[PDB]
Amino acid sequence: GLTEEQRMMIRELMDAQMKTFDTTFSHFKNFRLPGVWSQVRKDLKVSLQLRGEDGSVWNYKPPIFSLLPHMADMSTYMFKGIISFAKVISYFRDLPIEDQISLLKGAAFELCQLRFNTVFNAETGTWECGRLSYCLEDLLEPMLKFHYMLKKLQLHEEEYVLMQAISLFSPDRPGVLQHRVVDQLQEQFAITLKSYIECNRPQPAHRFLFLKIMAMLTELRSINAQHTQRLLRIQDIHPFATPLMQELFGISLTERHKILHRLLQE
Ligand SMILES: Cc1nc2cc(-c3ccccc3)nn2c(-c2cc(F)c3c(c2C)CCCO3)c1[C@H](OC(C)(C)C)C(=O)O
Repeated sequence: GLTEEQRMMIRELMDAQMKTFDTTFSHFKNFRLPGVWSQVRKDLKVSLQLRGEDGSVWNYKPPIFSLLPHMADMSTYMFKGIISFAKVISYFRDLPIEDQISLLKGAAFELCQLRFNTVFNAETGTWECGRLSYCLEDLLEPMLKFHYMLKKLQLHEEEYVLMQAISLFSPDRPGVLQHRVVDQLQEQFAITLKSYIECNRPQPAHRFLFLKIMAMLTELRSINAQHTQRLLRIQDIHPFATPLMQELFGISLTERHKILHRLLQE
């Protein structure tokens, strides 16, 4: 029941996701591990499990700043995959390089959380990242509530990838010049998601699924703002961000974002 243009739009997004989402984290290598002012303290509860290909397990039970290098490496690895995702998309590729930088700076965290939700096991409170597992030791925390609520919707791969496109093509991110072009693209991804749900879901039980997804995207944008401000405060008193994170989080747009500009021309 989708139009031919809507099916091609989904095909292109699914192609891009398959090529750029390392779901088994088998290429996440050479990362740092935890070794063997007042607001930044409040700004900072999981165990890390590293399964060896031989059976052996290394587990890290936490006691603050000792997890930051590892998190910076995982985030940077995820952000590289999200930049590669946006590059594969023709609608993104045809935008001016400055608007490409602006959209990625605005959506990097949101797209990373959407991809992390696909590996989140809500029954065990664990993000299953291939041989790495981040297990909640223990709904009040907005980011946790978001992962539990999104997982509960039991979305298809197509719905997650349309959520990524809707979040990526946000016309109101700081620095966006082609507001009307990006707004038209976002509207067509949202209409495509709405049509996909009408055509593929048994009508009554999924009657408001599209609205629930759009509400989750609104909540995600709000959490993104809280995360960015928390990160800048931590970075200000204890530097940890990698050069790519510094560019994405704001720590002549092509001159200020040379790593991003290089990654986009590759
Ligand atoms: C609040 C917060 N506390 C902590 C704490 C530890 C941590 C990591 C290793 C050992 C001990 C503690 N990790 N960790 C993370 C964290 C970070 C990541 F990169 C990441 C993952 C998570 C859990 C899971 C998938 C792999 O990637 C977060 C936040 O994660 C969410 C937004 C909630 C997802 C965040 O992004 O700050």
